[PDB]
Amino acid sequence: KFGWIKGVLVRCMLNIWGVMLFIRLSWIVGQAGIGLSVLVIMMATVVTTITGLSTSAIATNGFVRGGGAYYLISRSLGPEFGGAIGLIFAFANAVAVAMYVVGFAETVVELLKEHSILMIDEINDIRIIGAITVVILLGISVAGMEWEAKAQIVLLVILLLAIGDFVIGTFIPLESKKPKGFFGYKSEIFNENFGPDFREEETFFSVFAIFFPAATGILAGANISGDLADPQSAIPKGTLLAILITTLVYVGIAVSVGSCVVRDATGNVNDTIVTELTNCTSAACKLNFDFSSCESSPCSYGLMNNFQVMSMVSGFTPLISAGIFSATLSSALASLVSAPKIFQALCKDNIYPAFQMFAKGYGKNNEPLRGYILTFLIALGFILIAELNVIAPIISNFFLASYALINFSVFHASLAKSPGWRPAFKYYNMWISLLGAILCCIVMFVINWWAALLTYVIVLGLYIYVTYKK
Amino acid sequence: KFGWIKGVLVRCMLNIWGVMLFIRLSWIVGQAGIGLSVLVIMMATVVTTITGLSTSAIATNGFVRGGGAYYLISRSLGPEFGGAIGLIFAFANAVAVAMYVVGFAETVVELLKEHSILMIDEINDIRIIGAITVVILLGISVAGMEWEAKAQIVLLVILLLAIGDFVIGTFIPLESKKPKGFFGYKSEIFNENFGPDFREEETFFSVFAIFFPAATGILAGANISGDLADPQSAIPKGTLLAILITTLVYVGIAVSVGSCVVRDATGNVNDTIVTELTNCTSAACKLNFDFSSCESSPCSYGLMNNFQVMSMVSGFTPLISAGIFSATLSSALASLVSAPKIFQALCKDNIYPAFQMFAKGYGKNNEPLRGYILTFLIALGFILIAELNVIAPIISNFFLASYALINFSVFHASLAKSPGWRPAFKYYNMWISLLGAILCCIVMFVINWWAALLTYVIVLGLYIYVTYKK
Ligand SMILES: CCCCCCCC/C=C/CCCCCCCC(=O)O[C@@H](COC(=O)CCCCCCCCCCCCCCC)COP(=O)([O-])OCC[N+](C)(C)C
Ligand SMILES: CCCCCCCC/C=C/CCCCCCCC(=O)O[C@@H](COC(=O)CCCCCCCCCCCCCCC)COP(=O)([O-])OCC[N+](C)(C)C
Ligand SMILES: CCCCCCCC/C=C/CCCCCCCC(=O)O[C@@H](COC(=O)CCCCCCCCCCCCCCC)COP(=O)([O-])OCC[N+](C)(C)C
Ligand SMILES: CCCCCCCC/C=C\CCCCCCCC(=O)O[C@@H](COC(=O)CCCCCCCCCCCCCCC)COP(=O)([O-])OCC[N+](C)(C)C
Ligand SMILES: CCCCCCCC/C=C\CCCCCCCC(=O)O[C@@H](COC(=O)CCCCCCCCCCCCCCC)COP(=O)([O-])OCC[N+](C)(C)C
Ligand SMILES: CCCCCCCC/C=C\CCCCCCCC(=O)O[C@@H](COC(=O)CCCCCCCCCCCCCCC)COP(=O)([O-])OCC[N+](C)(C)C
Ligand SMILES: CCCCCCCC/C=C\CCCCCCCC(=O)O[C@@H](COC(=O)CCCCCCCCCCCCCCC)COP(=O)([O-])OCC[N+](C)(C)C
Ligand SMILES: CC(C)CCC[C@@H](C)[C@H]1CC[C@H]2[C@@H]3CC=C4C[C@@H](OC(=O)CCC(=O)O)CC[C@]4(C)[C@H]3CC[C@]12C
Ligand SMILES: CC(C)CCC[C@@H](C)[C@H]1CC[C@H]2[C@@H]3CC=C4C[C@@H](OC(=O)CCC(=O)O)CC[C@]4(C)[C@H]3CC[C@]12C
Ligand SMILES: CC(C)CCC[C@@H](C)[C@H]1CC[C@H]2[C@@H]3CC=C4C[C@@H](OC(=O)CCC(=O)O)CC[C@]4(C)[C@H]3CC[C@]12C
Ligand SMILES: CC(C)CCC[C@@H](C)[C@H]1CC[C@H]2[C@@H]3CC=C4C[C@@H](OC(=O)CCC(=O)O)CC[C@]4(C)[C@H]3CC[C@]12C
Ligand SMILES: CC(C)CCC[C@@H](C)[C@H]1CC[C@H]2[C@@H]3CC=C4C[C@@H](OC(=O)CCC(=O)O)CC[C@]4(C)[C@H]3CC[C@]12C
Ligand SMILES: CC(C)CCC[C@@H](C)[C@H]1CC[C@H]2[C@@H]3CC=C4C[C@@H](OC(=O)CCC(=O)O)CC[C@]4(C)[C@H]3CC[C@]12C
Ligand SMILES: [Cl-]
Ligand SMILES: [Cl-]
Ligand SMILES: [Cl-]
Ligand SMILES: [Cl-]
Ligand SMILES: [K+]
Ligand SMILES: [K+]
Ligand code: NA
Ligand code: NA
Repeated sequence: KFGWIKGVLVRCMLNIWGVMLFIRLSWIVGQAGIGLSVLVIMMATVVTTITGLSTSAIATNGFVRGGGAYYLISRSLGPEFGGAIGLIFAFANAVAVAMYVVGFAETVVELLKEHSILMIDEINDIRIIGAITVVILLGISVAGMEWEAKAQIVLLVILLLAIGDFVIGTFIPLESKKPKGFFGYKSEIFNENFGPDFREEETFFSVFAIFFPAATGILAGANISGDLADPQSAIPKGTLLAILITTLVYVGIAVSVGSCVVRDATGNVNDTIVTELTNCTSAACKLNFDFSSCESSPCSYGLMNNFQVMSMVSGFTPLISAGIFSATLSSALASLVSAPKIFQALCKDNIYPAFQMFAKGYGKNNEPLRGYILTFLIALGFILIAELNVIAPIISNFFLASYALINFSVFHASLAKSPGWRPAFKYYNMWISLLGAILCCIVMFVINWWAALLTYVIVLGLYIYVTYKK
Repeated sequence: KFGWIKGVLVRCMLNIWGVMLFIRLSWIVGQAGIGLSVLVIMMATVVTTITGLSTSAIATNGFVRGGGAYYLISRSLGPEFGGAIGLIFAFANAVAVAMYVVGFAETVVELLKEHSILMIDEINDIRIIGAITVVILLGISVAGMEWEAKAQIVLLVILLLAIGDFVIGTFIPLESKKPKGFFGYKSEIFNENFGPDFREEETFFSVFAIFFPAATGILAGANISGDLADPQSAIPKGTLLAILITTLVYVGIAVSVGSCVVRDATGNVNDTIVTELTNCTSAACKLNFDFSSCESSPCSYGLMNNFQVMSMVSGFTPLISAGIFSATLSSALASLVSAPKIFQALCKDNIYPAFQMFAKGYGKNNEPLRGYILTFLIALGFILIAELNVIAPIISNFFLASYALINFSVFHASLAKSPGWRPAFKYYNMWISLLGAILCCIVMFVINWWAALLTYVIVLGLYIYVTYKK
């Protein structure tokens, strides 16, 4: 089978490290400050850590036999909690597929813009590339899965190499890169970038909703709990270590990109300030550059305007593009196999008879082709809207709802003293799980109150329907 | 004992008819349109009608013995729903006391301003008068309750006389009243006032939130269900007829004041337009008055600026002041006797052991003096804030919460097929109750999302605590 490392840690890191690490973290650091983005990352880390503690408590309760995160949750805490969590998580993964594919397509379109290869329009090209990508990924999922075990390590190595390449690039200031920002590690840039600089229609929690899908993916290790040799011990430590490593990398990258790149920058070489005019207080002014004229007009570079800041900073640019592709495609593929399997397992249990027609599977491996079609349609529908910053809040809402369900389910089972609930995890507390559920609920209401209200209305309706069923 | 007219209908109408009907309905008609105010009244009427159907189902379920709405709810529908509903309703009545007393104090200060009798400040005078009024009302509730049976009829007669006096006043246009608006029943004024004219920080639901406490008070007939001769027949028809009559009066008054008084008006006599300037399209311009110059400056008269439009329109001004006092004081007294009784009944059941110290009662009639002190403190604290337009949304939030609890609890009992749930009401449907609960929840999030979220988190915490208790 799979050892704890290759079965939980690698998959969790690959699912967590997705689209926001490379093409949105720098923008988040620009919009907030360095310290305030550290606060955002810490809040997401607290949410995912409490959810991971709850998930480990679920894993340590019961028997090894049985695979899938929905299976463990349903056999541990109630048909009603199992069904609600499974449905919400399946929808969350289905829309996460779209978010990751849109990030990949945006990166591809940005790379094509360098060669001036435009087919119809930037948004239209993003839509076309996303549709092609999701079709290809669905074909890969339904046809080729034996290569996945060998490809996980390759993708993780490529992503780590891209991260190291960016970190190396931050330590090599270049004169050519200076007009586009990236003056190197300077105290002036750190001082300027420490405070928030939110623009119009940008707040702390909008940026948090953009970032939060980065922290998601912690349930990748539990999704193949059956495939693990010792799921009761592999899942807890694997998930917790993956959360720790990804959070440390996020914090380090945020601080580095905030301390090495200015918020606003032009892209023209002959912008130097030989004689200071009125003693400009900007960090770029102290670095012999004049970006004061940029803020009046639209800027095309800097933390606030360029989503490919990390690609620019890195010494070997195509490695980062491979890293972006690796991260986005790995996360999209992980979410594209998690949702159909969860939906099929939910339909086998016949929790909702309306969805029972999706229980049919085809092939030797019992592939949920009907479920695959449903998740493909959901992902495609969310790809026809081709903005990462509008899709990401939806991902945040649904993953926060799933995490609140998991935390509240374990807390309610501990409080009710359910006969089948006796977790063996040492670091699980029912009150910390309740705190995590409350935090997720409050955060998802703060991000978007009506979307959250609709989510809870649906969740309560499903819970009541399953509770009172024939 | 008490019949359905003097025991349900009269008290329900007296509790429903309060501060808004007299000092905020004209302002609501000004802010919204005539049609939009009619829509507001219809939405409130739908909410209260569904809640009344649920309450009638509760009343028809069970046995006659036992008094108080909380008693019927708890005996019919669980200890958990009963306790949550009782606590939320007690808090709602405690803050409604403050709302009604603040409205009375605002009317008193407005009357005193005519004689230029100012003690400290308008807000400070409102606060002082409200504190004195709530102290006197608490003393009345503690000591004198035998007069109340003979006082309900007198208060209702006075209020109806005030309503009729206003309606008569609308039919007697006067030259002296014309500068302050009130040009009589004219088609020009109706056409102008039909469309919304919301000001800054005023929306449909903020106006709805301000109006909604007017429609509340439908459970006053149920709070003395023990005192009724035949509660299972007295409560349903009495409550429904009271809702119908009050809604018809609200609609008629709204249409009348919108069709007889202009939105903005000055207060100076020599404002006449002998020759039209640029063919002014305002209704007042067509009525030989020039209020165009008023819109640039702050206006002191009209629907938008005067809260005592109905007092001005009526032929006998002191009668309306008696009507305002009668309505406000009757509703405040009803809430101030409902809240302590419900809290004491809740504390007797020992649903929440933290509140058990409030179960003690003094006197021959077992007056909850400890409970009276708590509601007096809550009302006083909400009187220290002396704006009706800010207290009223809180009242809307908490009464909508109580109504959603009642509707959802009866729907859940019907769905769960509880052993003690077998309502005899012919016009009760569980799906209509569920729709009413959903409507109340959605409306209370629309009015104020974080207040509604806090209320529902508290309600869920209470429900879970009672469910899993020793
Ligand atoms: C903004 C985002 C942050 C969220 C803010 C709110 C965070 C609030 C978080 C709250 C978490 C609770 C922390 C209590 C810690 C006590 C430690 C202890 O030893 O107690 C002990 C007993 O004593 C108790 O039972 C604890 C009392 C819990 C009551 C909770 C109120 C909060 C509910 C919601 C408040 C709503 C707040 C809104 C208020 C308007 C432990 O209990 P036990 O039973 O012995 O455990 C054994 C179980 N076992 C046998 C299975 C092993
Ligand atoms: C704080 C207090 C105030 C709270 C109020 C706040 C408002 C919150 C409101 C919360 C809403 C909760 C209402 C419960 C839902 C109805 C459940 C039900 O009746 O099932 C019944 C009917 O079943 C059906 O008729 C069809 C099943 C529909 C699935 C359920 C709703 C899903 C909502 C999402 C839709 C997603 C699609 C839309 C989005 C794309 C089951 O059949 P039965 O025979 O009647 O049961 C008897 C069984 N017994 C005999 C064993 C007992
Ligand atoms: C997508 C969907 C996501 C859903 C998640 C998102 C929603 C999350 C919603 C979460 C709602 C919060 C639930 C909390 C549960 C209560 C804890 C409890 O049960 O009793 C605890 C005690 O607790 C106390 O002794 C304190 C008093 C009661 C606690 C507070 C309820 C009021 C909530 C705040 C009011 C503040 C008022 C402020 C006024 C200004 C446990 O004590 P025990 O002795 O161990 O119990 C033994 C019982 N047993 C033997 C059966 C085990
Ligand atoms: C929030 C989004 C919606 C939430 C989920 C929707 C949940 C809907 C889920 C399931 C729908 C229920 C289907 C009923 C069939 C189930 C079996 C059954 O009970 O038969 C029923 C047939 O009743 C009907 O067939 C009428 C259909 C009712 C649909 C509306 C419920 C309110 C929706 C609100 C939408 C608000 C929209 C927003 C408003 C602002 C028979 O029951 P009964 O005979 O009537 O009971 C008599 C009891 N008695 C004997 C004591 C008198
Ligand atoms: C999906 C179809 C639903 C149809 C049924 C419902 C009919 C439509 C119902 C209500 C319709 C109301 C439309 C908006 C009109 C303005 C309202 C307003 O006052 O602003 C408020 C919200 O409004 C917004 O934030 C605007 C953004 C659009 C969100 C719209 C409500 C979604 C309802 C989702 C329904 C989920 C369940 C769905 C059930 C099917 C916020 O104003 P505020 O100033 O921030 O408040 C602060 C208060 N304070 C100042 C005192 C602190
Ligand atoms: C305590 C336990 C019990 C649970 C009850 C807890 C109750 C909650 C307590 C508190 C809730 C906060 C109340 C603030 C009132 C502002 C009103 C307002 O402006 O409306 C807006 C406020 O929603 C926002 O988006 C604002 C978020 C940033 C502002 C931050 C201030 C502190 C919020 C820190 C709060 C977290 C505290 C710590 C938690 C981590 C909403 O309208 P909108 O955003 O324009 O609509 C967006 C729609 N769209 C996305 C489609 C565009
Ligand atoms: C924003 C949304 C607005 C609407 C929600 C507003 C809050 C609603 C507040 C109160 C409503 C009342 C609870 C809901 C209906 C429960 C009915 C039920 O199933 O009973 C069950 C018990 O229930 C429990 O054991 C604990 C309750 C957990 C319900 C959790 C759903 C989480 C969704 C959270 C989504 C909302 C998150 C809230 C914060 C935003 C089963 O009971 P039984 O089978 O009869 O067996 C009893 C055996 N006994 C007799 C021995 C004990
Ligand atoms: C998850 C762990 C780390 C506990 C964190 C709890 C609090 C310490 C966090 C949760 C919500 C955070 C708040 C969320 C929103 C804001 C608004 C934010 O204001 C801005 O948007 C920037 C305005 C400006 O300074 O220019 C200031 C930080 C603050 C108060 C945050 C302060 C820190 C808070 C209270
Ligand atoms: C893969 C990630 C997640 C973990 C590994 C982290 C390394 C990629 C980082 C951490 C410390 C960094 C080093 C910190 C200090 C330096 C010194 C710095 O200066 C030089 O040695 C000479 C530079 C030159 O002239 O080229 C060169 C980059 C380097 C090795 C950095 C290379 C990249 C390092 C090893
Ligand atoms: C992916 C993660 C796990 C590894 C990356 C973490 C570190 C390699 C980065 C992140 C934060 C960076 C620090 C951010 C700020 C500074 C201040 C900087 O100070 C100056 O040189 C300016 C002072 C001056 O010369 O005047 C020294 C480099 C340093 C420590 C950076 C060193 C490299 C750090 C530690
Ligand atoms: C039996 C009846 C009472 C059922 C009512 C259900 C709907 C017909 C009601 C419920 C919510 C109402 C809506 C609540 C909020 C608004 C926003 C409101 O916006 C404005 O204030 C526009 C101001 C302007 O015209 O300048 C317009 C009315 C409307 C759509 C209302 C239209 C009628 C709605 C949909
Ligand atoms: C909640 C209850 C109190 C509502 C009762 C309705 C009456 C108060 C309204 C409904 C019809 C109205 C009547 C409609 C028509 C007229 C004719 C009208 O004739 C005149 O203009 C006489 C002029 C004058 O007397 O100087 C006098 C008002 C009056 C009686 C109105 C008086 C007030 C009435 C009776
Ligand atoms: C407490 C309530 C139930 C008492 C009943 C209310 C009626 C006495 C009021 C409310 C609406 C009023 C109506 C609102 C608008 C008009 C239009 C108005 O039209 C004209 O005057 C046209 C003449 C012109 O301007 O040339 C005639 C009076 C009338 C029917 C009003 C008659 C008196 C009404 C019915
Ligand atoms: Cl991501
Ligand atoms: Cl996840
Ligand atoms: Cl009122
Ligand atoms: Cl009421
Ligand atoms: K992720
Ligand atoms: K009322
Ligand atoms: Na990834
Ligand atoms: Na009254």
